[PDB]
Order: sequence, then structure tokens, then C-alpha cells
Amino acid sequence: DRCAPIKASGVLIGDSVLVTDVEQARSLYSCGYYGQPLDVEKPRGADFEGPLRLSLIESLYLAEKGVLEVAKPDGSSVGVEDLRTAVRGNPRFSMLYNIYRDLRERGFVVRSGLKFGSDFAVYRLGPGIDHAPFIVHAYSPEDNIDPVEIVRAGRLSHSVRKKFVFAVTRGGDVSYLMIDWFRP
Amino acid sequence: PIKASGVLIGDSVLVTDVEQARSLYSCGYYGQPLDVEKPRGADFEGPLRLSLIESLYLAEKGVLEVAKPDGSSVGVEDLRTAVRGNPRFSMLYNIYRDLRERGFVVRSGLKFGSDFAVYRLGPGIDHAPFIVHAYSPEDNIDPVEIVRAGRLSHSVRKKFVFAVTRGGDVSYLMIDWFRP
Amino acid sequence: KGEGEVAGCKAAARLGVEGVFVEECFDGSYCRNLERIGYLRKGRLEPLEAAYQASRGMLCMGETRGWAAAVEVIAGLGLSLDTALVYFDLRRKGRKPLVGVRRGTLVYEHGGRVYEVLVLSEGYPLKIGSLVEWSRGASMDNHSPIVAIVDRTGLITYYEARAVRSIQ
Amino acid sequence: GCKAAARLGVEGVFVEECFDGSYCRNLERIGYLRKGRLEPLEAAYQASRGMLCMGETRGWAAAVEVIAGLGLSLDTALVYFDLRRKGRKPLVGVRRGTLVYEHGGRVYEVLVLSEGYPLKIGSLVEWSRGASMDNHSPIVAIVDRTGLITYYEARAVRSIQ
Repeated sequence: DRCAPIKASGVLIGDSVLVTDVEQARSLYSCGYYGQPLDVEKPRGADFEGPLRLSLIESLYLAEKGVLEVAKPDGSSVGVEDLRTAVRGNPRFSMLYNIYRDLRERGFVVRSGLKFGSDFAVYRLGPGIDHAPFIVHAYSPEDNIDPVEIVRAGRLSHSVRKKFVFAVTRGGDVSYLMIDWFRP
Repeated sequence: PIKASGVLIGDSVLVTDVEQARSLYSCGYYGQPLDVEKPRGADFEGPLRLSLIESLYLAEKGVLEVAKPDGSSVGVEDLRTAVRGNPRFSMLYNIYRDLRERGFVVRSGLKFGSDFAVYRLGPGIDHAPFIVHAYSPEDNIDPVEIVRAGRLSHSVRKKFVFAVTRGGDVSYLMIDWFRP
Repeated sequence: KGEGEVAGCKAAARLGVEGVFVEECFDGSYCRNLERIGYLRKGRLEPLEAAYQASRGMLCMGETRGWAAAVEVIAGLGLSLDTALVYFDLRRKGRKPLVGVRRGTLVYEHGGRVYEVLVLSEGYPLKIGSLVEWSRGASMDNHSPIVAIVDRTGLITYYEARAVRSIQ
Repeated sequence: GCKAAARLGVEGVFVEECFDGSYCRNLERIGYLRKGRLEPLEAAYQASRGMLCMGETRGWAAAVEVIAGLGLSLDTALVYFDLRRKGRKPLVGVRRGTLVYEHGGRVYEVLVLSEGYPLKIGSLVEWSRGASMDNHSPIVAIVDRTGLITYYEARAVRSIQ
């Protein structure tokens, strides 16, 4: 689909970016489900007051796509590349980021997986709308894991949908392992 | 005062006498039958499979006599080396030990997406274990991992346990969901 | 200037080098309140309480209102965005927290119990050990060990974390 | 009462006596027993089932001898059994740790992993691509430290689907 153009300013404070103008706030939430409102957990679509918090990796993405202008509290501008620094300076964020970019670039709506015990929760249409067919955990292909962890996954995915994905990333490339229970 | 003999194969010890297999599972719920996943208490034929960690504790306690495929005797320290020789099993063993000693029956936590399932009477009786994830106090974690845990214990009982251990001493972190 | 904007605020405050200072009280009961619970003592407001009352729109910081004012105190005084959030949440719930004596902790009393909350933020790993000595720590002072995790998006979860020698 | 007896070579099992002619005939049929030679993993399976004897050693005592004798992996063997019980007919595949079997006219590649033996995630992805590039449906089999076996299909893809 084709939402609109944009469009939105925020302050960089801590590792996150706040968006305090209410219309921008609802704007972004309604136009791609970006950010998270600081007065409501699970909003009725986009009736909330905000501010809308954006995760640093959300931030860099929106900045990149010329949608978000980030400023520091003193008013001074924060570059795309300033953001690319701050994200590349946090191993978790760093691994996260290329998977987000890829997933958003594939047209999915990407949200925090926290409530399903994983890194990303991934929707076709969006939260409250569809259901999130996919649960993602992020990994460098150099990460070690005990095989039981694979099961733990099939656990996590037990109650929502026995199907979770491993999203592996290096050198800005990404490949995903579909894993679903199976009967020989 | 049960006594059983097992063969160390791979990283486990198989108990092949039917009466001994049934014996351990009945007197302390050790081991896992290979012919029954969830054995109703005890019609099952075995062989009983024992974990390496189980093999150590019992050899230590004097209940199991372990041997290699060729019949030659594997001593307590042989097991203790192999156990110490394996990183995941060396951290588990300490906690295993501490919990068995305190009188808990300690089963695998697999079906609960963790390290241990911990029973006060036994599986199929107690009806309600503890869920334990094992950590060395030098292990780094992301604070979300504390949430993924509270999520894992959302179905069972939203009270799980970080068990921290180094060089043989163990403490426990009781986590459980809280409303300010 | 021309016309100060005092409509809607229940008080107005300036940001000094170290601290928020209340200069005008427009609702007396409001200030009197902020003195009975100890946040405001002789105009001096406690930085988090000051960021908070901003974010309700009840405290102006000059011509700056609401969250733009919250961000002002917050950045200005060198606070932590997550701590402030867990604070707000806690203020909103009916608690009156103060800064605990340990790094990253908030302390608050309720129902005859004192509660010590450690604020942690996705992306900022910590040793399990530390989590244990802190909880220990906490328990020794007669606080109930609380952990508040704010995920990368701003969501907050609360968990009691009790250290023990043997499960029970 | 064994339907057959066999003895341990240096790299193989070899059936020495067929007490029940029909039992061996059947084994040749499905292609595990050939010219005296019984495939190690099937050989162990029959022993477990009490069908095969090793000299005068019977059952899982019999099997323990084969596995350890031919240096098989306990976990692979348990998996092999499990798949046999379920009524499949696998055979030791190419890649390390893998058994291969067909069913529904499909070819399934099973990779046997064990609690306590970490693998890098890249590896798993790789193996997974390898399986697809052989028209093998990639099946991972996990055996926790106690003997519980779990199966999953593990498919690598460039875009979620």
C-alpha cells in the first residue's frame, strides 16, 4: 500500500528518540506502526496522547528513509550517521538493526517481541489487526548454542504458533531459519 | 538402599536390568526410560538412561556401579572428570547436586524450556515443579532475558529461579511477577 | 516578553545548574502537596519529581510545557530516561519514590514495606553475579528487591527478585 | 529367543546364522542385510529388539556391543531406533551425524544434535541450505541429556515465508 510522505521530528535522549507533537505521534503509529506510546501499552489503533518513543534502531531506519529529523535537547541536529554510530556501538542493537531493516524493507511491520520472549514480533498488517505469524530471535552466525535451545524455541512458539524464525546476520546480510515441529 | 549397575556409553550410563531400572525411577525418580517417554510411575522395561550428571551423583552416593562396554570399572573421579570436562554439564551438576541433597527430585526442564524441572515429591505426583535456569555469576545477561523468563513461567507458575554457581557454591534468585 | 503563559500550569519553575526551582505557585494546594510528601522543599524540587510534574503538564519550566519540559530537566540535570519512566509509572500508580543510595535504584514505601527498584535497560547487559549482590544488598537493608526492565521500546515490566541460599 | 546370530568384524556386522529364514529374507528385502553384511545401525536395532544375537549376548546388551564396537553415537542410534519404531527406513547419510530416509515419496535428511554439544548458528544454516540443495527436507533431531528426542523441520530461506 502507499500511506503518505513524511514528516516527523523527535528528540534524541538516552538511547531512544521521543516524539512529543501529538499529530506526528499518531501519524507514525498509524502509518506503519512505528514507535510506542508512553501513555498507553496497547492502543486503540492510534488514539493516545504520546509522546511516541522510538527505539534507536527504529530511529536510524526512519531517519534513513527521510521521515524523521532527530534533534538533541539543545536543539542541535543529529545526523543519520550520528545515529548509525550510536547503533553500531551496541552489539545487541547492531545485530538487531540489519534484521529490522531487511524485514521492514520486505514490507513487514516489525514490533518488539518482548511479550513472546523473542527479539521481534512480526505482523503482515499490524498489531490489533492481524496476529503476527512470526516470532524472531536474532543471531550472529558465529554464535554458539546448545541444541536444547532450538527446542526452547519450539516451546516459546508452542502457545502462539509453533512456528518461529532464526534470523542470522553478518556483513549486513540476513537469512532466516524456519523451524516448525515435525512428526517422522 | 538400592544398588544398580550401568554402562557408560557416549556421555550416558544405561541401566539394563529391568528391576534396577524400575528401582531407581521408583526410589528417587532417577533416569529416563528409553521405551517410555512419560512412564506412568512404573510399568516400563527400560533400559533406564541416566544423564552424566545423574551418573556422578549416584556413583558418589554409592548407588550406581558404572562400567564401560568392555566391563572395566569406571570410578567416581572418572565420571567427575568427564563431567568437569563438559562446560554445560559442569555448571548443571553443581546445582543438580545441591538440589538433590536438599531433598528435591530434579528432572529435566526441557518440556518447560529450561534446564531443570524441580519436584518436591515427583513427576506425576507433585503436579507442580520449580523452573530453573542455570548461570555462573560471571555470565552476562541482557535485562530482557529476565522478561523472557517471566514469560516462560507464565504458563506453569510465574515464579522461576536463576540458580547461580561457581567453584561449587550455589545461590538462588527467586523471580516472580510483581505489581507496584 | 509580551505575555507569560501561566494558564494551565499549577506552578512555574526555572532550571538552574543543579536543580529545578519553583518560582510561582498558582494552585496552593498543589504546592502544599509537593511539600507534605517532601518532593518540594522551599522551592527546590527533586529533579525526577520535576521532570514528572512537567510530563503531567502541571509544572511549567519557563515558557516550556509538558514533555518538552520533562526532556529539559531530564537532559539538563543529567538524568536517565528509563529511571524517569519507571518513576513516572510509579508516581502514576500512587507511589512516592526517592533515589536509592545505590546506582540505578529507586526507593519507595507502601503498606508498611519499603521497596527497592533497580532499573535495567535492554541493550545494557549486567553480570548475574551483580544481580545477586544487589538483591542481597537490598534484602539486608530491609527492602524488597524489585527489578524494573524497560525494553528497547519503552515498555516496563516489574519483577520481585529474591536471593536465597536454598529454594523455598 | 533370537531369530538370528552375527559376529563383530572390524568395520562391520556379519550374520553368521539365520535361525528363522523368513527374518533374514525380510531384511534383505528392505536392503539392510546384503551378502552376510548387516548395516551397523540396523544391526544394533535388531539386537535391541531381541531379534539379533551377538554370540550369546542378547538384547540391549547385544546392541551396546555393536554401537560401542563400531564406535557409533548413542544418540544417532536412539534416533535411528525411534524412526524405525515409527516405521521408517533410514540409512546413514552423507553428511556427518545425518540419517537419510524416504517417505511420501519425499526424502528427509535428519541431523542429530545433543544437549551438551554446541554448534554455531551459521553451521545449522549451512547444513540447512545443503539439505535443500539435495532435495532433502531438512529435519533436525534433538536428544536432550536424558534421552528425550524431539523433531523439527529446519528450513533456511532468504525472505520470511
